[PDB]
Amino acid sequence: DVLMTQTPLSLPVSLGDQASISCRSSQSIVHSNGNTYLEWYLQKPGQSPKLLIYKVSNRFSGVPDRFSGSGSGTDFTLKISRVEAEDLGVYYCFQGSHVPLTFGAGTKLELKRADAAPTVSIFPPSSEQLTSGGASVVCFLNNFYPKDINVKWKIDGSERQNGVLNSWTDQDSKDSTYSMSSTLTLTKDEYERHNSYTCEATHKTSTSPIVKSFNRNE
Amino acid sequence: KVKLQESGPELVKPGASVKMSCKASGYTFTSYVMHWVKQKPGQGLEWIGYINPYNDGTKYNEKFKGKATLTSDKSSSTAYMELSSLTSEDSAVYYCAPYGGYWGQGTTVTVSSAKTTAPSVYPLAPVCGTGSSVTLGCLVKGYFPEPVTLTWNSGSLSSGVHTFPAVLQSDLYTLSSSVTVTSSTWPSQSITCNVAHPASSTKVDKKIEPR
Ligand SMILES: CCCCC[C@H]1O[C@@H](O)C[C@@H]1n1cnc(C[C@H](NC(C)=O)C(=O)O)c1
Repeated sequence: DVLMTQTPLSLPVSLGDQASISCRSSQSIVHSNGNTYLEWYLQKPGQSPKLLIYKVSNRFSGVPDRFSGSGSGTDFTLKISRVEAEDLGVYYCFQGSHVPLTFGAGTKLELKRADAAPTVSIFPPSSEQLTSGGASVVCFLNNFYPKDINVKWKIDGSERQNGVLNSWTDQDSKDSTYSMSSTLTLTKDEYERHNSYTCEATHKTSTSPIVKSFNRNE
Repeated sequence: KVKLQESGPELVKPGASVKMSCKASGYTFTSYVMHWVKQKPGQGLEWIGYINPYNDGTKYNEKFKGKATLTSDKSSSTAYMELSSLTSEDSAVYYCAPYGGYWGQGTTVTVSSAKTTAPSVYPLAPVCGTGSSVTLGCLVKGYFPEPVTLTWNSGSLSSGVHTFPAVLQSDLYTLSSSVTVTSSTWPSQSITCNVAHPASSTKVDKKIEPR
């Protein structure tokens, strides 16, 4: 199995900059017939992949020439001379020379902007849900950059992961930041056997966790 | 032009089977094999294998032998793929493609045992206490199937909003939304959550009250 490793797995750029994506095959992808079936795809949310480059360096019909591909044998590279907005999305390299055919893991080309810490908000269970016997504690981590982040819950000091459901938004269309919601669901019974609920967020904009918290009986 | 028509979305039960179609037009069906690609939501791409319409020859990725079965019909220029013994692992979007330049629109397969269930909607007010900006939330829990459409004040208040992708709970979904406004605006004014679940023809409105 020819595995295709592409680097990086995430690539922040500013409109107008140059963009280079690497893809290396764990082995030669020269097909028995003499051709090298290395392709590059760009896929946008809710769409199917669109071919950009085939046979290493050939542009497909309708593809802008600021896209060029190169490399040989085991090392391949895709370059975007100057990034436009229609270029944002996930890129994939693919090899169709040896079965099973394989794709690279994908490289998301996103936008660069200034680092920004997350605005952390915590929400106790609503009276309604509590009347219904359930108890969800919500914690929003909004408007941060870059995208990597980690949330940690502590109930009466105890670290908790069982019952935590996370969701992440795509890069914002207006300010280029990322957000995240973390929700801890317990039963009302369980919820009432405890007092302090805490959500800590560690983000690269600080070595110190941003911690939000509340005491149930307040 | 080359066109690849794939069958509509499939909502099927675990353990059963499903067979999707890929109808080709615009070129000579037997002049190319027909590849199938699997993509699990928010993740990578996987080559399932291919069928050569001309001689019905096939080649499968060892990972999909027995799980997928590729067939083709020359009389109607239509290729088919059958997935047996479904599991939630088979939920994903399947594509067919004669070659790199032309892919079908894909067929979404959702493997689940759930029944249509309207969502529970709870308002999320801040903890009793103030700064100059307030963040309010709305949490929609345990609905099925997807999707639901959420708005704030019917769509008027659309700035400073973050609606997160839904995620599976049991075999039910759960999603949330947060909107941040200046405290000069809330609770002096009004702010209500509008959740519409087209599958159960329900549209709930829950407004955020101070605690
Ligand atoms: C999802 C689209 C994948 C397209 C894969 C084909 O495009 C090129 O990379 C070549 C690759 N391909 C791989 N096998 C084939 C068909 C095969 N041809 C060769 C030269 O092995 C045959 O005729 O059986 C085509």
